[PDB]
Amino acid sequence: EVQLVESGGGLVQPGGSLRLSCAASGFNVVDFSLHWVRQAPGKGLEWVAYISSSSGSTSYADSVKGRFTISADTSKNTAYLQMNSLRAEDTAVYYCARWGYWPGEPWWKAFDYWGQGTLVTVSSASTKGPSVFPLAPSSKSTSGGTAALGCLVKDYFPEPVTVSWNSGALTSGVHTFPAVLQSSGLYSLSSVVTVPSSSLGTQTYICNVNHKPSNTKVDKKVEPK
Amino acid sequence: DIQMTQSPSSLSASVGDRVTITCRASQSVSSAVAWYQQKPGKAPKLLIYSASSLYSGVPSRFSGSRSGTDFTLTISSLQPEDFATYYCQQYLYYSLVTFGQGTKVEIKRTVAAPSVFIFPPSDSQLKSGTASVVCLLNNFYPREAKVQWKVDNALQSGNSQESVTEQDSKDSTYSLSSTLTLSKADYEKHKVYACEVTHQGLSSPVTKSFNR
Amino acid sequence: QVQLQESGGGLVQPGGSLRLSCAASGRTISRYAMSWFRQAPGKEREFVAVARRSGDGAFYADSVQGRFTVSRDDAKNTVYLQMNSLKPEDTAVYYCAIDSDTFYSGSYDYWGQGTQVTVS
Amino acid sequence: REPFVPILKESHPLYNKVRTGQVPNCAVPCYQPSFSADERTFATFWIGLWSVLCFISTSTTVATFLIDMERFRYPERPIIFLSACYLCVSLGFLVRLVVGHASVACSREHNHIHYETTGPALCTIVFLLVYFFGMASSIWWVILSLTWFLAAGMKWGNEAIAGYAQYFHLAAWLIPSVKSITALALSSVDGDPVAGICYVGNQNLNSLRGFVLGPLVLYLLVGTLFLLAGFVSLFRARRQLADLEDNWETLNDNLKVIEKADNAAQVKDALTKMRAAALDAQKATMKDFRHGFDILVGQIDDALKLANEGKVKEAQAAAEQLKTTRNAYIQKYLERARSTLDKLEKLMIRIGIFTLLYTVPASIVVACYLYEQHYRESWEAALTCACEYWVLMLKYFMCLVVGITSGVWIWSGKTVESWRRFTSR
Repeated sequence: EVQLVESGGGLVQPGGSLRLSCAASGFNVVDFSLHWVRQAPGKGLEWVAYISSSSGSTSYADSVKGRFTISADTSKNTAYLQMNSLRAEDTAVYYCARWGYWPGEPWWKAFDYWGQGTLVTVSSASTKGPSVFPLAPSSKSTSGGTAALGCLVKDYFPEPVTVSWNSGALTSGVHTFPAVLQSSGLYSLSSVVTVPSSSLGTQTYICNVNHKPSNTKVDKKVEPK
Repeated sequence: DIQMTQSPSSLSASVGDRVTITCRASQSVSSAVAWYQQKPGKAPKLLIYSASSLYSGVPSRFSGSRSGTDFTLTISSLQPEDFATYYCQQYLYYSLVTFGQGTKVEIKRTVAAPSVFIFPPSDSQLKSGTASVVCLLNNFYPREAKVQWKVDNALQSGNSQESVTEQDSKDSTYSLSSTLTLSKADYEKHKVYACEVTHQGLSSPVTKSFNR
Repeated sequence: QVQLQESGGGLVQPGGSLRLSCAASGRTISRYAMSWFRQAPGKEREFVAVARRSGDGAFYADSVQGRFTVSRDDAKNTVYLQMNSLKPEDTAVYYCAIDSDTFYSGSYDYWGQGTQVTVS
Repeated sequence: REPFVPILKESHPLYNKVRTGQVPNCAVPCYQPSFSADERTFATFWIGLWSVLCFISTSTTVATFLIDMERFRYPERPIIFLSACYLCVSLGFLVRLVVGHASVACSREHNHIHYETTGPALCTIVFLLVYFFGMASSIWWVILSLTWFLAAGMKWGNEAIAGYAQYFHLAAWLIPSVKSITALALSSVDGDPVAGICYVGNQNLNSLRGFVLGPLVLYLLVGTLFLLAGFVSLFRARRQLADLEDNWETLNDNLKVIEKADNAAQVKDALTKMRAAALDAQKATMKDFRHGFDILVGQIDDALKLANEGKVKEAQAAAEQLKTTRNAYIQKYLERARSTLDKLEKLMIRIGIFTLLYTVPASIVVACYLYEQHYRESWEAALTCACEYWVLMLKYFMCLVVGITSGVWIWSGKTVESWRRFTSR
């Protein structure tokens, strides 16, 4: 089989520069062209650049002209994409793809053997820990049937944070939302469980947060008012 | 240069049904278009290449066809695996490859109305000078709901933020959450807060409210 | 600037059938979506069914799924609720209802004055 | 109803088991007096008028073939035999008009009509000619439609027409011979009023089904299927030639547009349409005539990247180089692609219109039979008390129409002058 791998992801300052390395294992790259395909988060795919080192035929999309450049030595069987001055849109996931020359069948096949790609972000604010706040139900917020009890985490960076509900003991309709880009360059996330009645079981529930870039472990306590 | 338009941009379909996703090229490409499946999280996969020919390995419920410049993938039987996103992608020269918008296929589910809970600002966010209210819409179908923030008919815009979860693993339903962020000073203005919600499974807007 | 009307009626029977209709008036439908509501004493305004516009599908509630079926005619702008297996717990006035927004937000305004379908 | 021969029983023959009119012997008189009667006074010359014409228009025509000694050949070969059949079909009615109705099918010795196979040969003559040649004519038509489909959809060539036709011409004769000899052994032959002929079906509807209702449906159906298959193949070929021509002209004209325009943008904007059209024409396509398309698209592949990389006249020269490869492959294959369809369209349309014209009379014949069986159903049991002349005279006429088409299909002054100079001596 043939296999691909991307490397070089992560976070940079705006106006930075970076190199992504696509390595192809199996097939050699004199006989097959490499392309780079970008997916911005929550969007469709879009096209960036290609190279095909049988002749050297590097093109670029219009958004990346004057900013992106490429190389592809076939002795190391790999390819290199250099980006400079990262506009904050260019935060995305990048993929490296394969395409065969004219004529014959391998041109008629489009991109088939995709690497899984890596994520880069135009990081602008320093990483820090979140603030945790309770969301207690009102005494008038359904005093009988269901009852909604939640925890709010706000102002944190970078992306991955985890919240555990009593360190694993609850699964009755636990909801945890996708984080959203706060307008001040940070992140904010919300989680809520829908614990039914019996005065919320009168158990002082704890939201345990974990954010390993800040290695914090707040175990906040929620209770109805 | 050329534009690729993909029309049935969100499809609700039951298990074992028949779905058709079309695609239209702006110019006249020849028989040179492909259909890709991307599942959320992973890299995409080839599914159909050269308009109608099948790639090796994929199951044979999928099919493709061309009528002039209008291309169409059809799945005759909706397998319970094939819930993902399908992208239409032409190719012509190497530097002209453009992709469609991508359509999402979804589980058909019987319509239920949201349950709406409004949570006030905390007793800690007031000390930090920024107070945020949230409104939680829970367990409904389909996605298309309209939240509305009225600080006594002060219909905000730009101070709200909203986020849905994905389709639920069990009974397959969504949960939206809207959020309003405010200063310490602008918080206690007016005295009544309410979020007013509508949805296609709601005869009347539901108002959930509390007084400051 | 619109008004929407329905048809049908009658004192039906335990287990009967009907083909309820709502014909548009003063306006076409093809940009909107149309939903068929109910009105039973005990818990009125309840949901039954919704049909979109583009052939992308149509949804129903839990208690009426399968036993009802919504069809749509954009040329005559009339929407037909096929009513099968009419169990007698369906004693309800029926409403035709319409969204003001094409983005399916459920912003419903106009009702008409009901089809009186009561099952004994 | 009393003038329908209630002749007294002579014990035998047939006076005990004919069952006509639900009685032992009340049957049919010689003319047809109860649906038109005196209108037969017209009809006595009506079928005469057409018949002589339906001799003359084909009488020369097969002789015209014997002038040429097979000039026109295999895709027009069954025209000759189909034309030949009507000569004898007309000749039977010529025998009728040289003898008369009152002696060839009227019973000489028992005053009703002729039934069964007669001992002294008289009725059997005209029956043999009309039935055998008739059915054989329709068989020659359906194998002509077979030839039409084999030349249109398969285009197998005249030698491949010849190899099958050497079997199929002697295969065609057998089926009418088979049905004729089974009719003759069954001896269901009988006269027909307002005709003078000797055909079948006047005795019973089941005989009519057994000879003429069934096969006339069958042969018509299996001719029409082949005809429509050939026509839809023709239209498919026509539309694919049209779009390949469209690809060629949008290739050539746009290449010329590239040749006389400038700047770095519209050159790529035109060359992409060039690549689109070249791919579309290569998909239709032979191996060198597809390999030329391959090396053409590869030449455009050489062209386009210099336009991407800011070279305009290098793209111009790259574009100019195409002409030779256009000429040496694409042009010389488009010529034969156009010429084959033009040679088909200019001639096989002129042959297939004979089929299109022929199909209508056969259908009107089987419709006339299907109404005459209902009419006989209406009248047969109708006796004692209680408590459409033009459809009759049309049927023998529209059987004879096709022969005079061979007097107009052979209309060509060149070969008529060839006949005159050949025969003058």
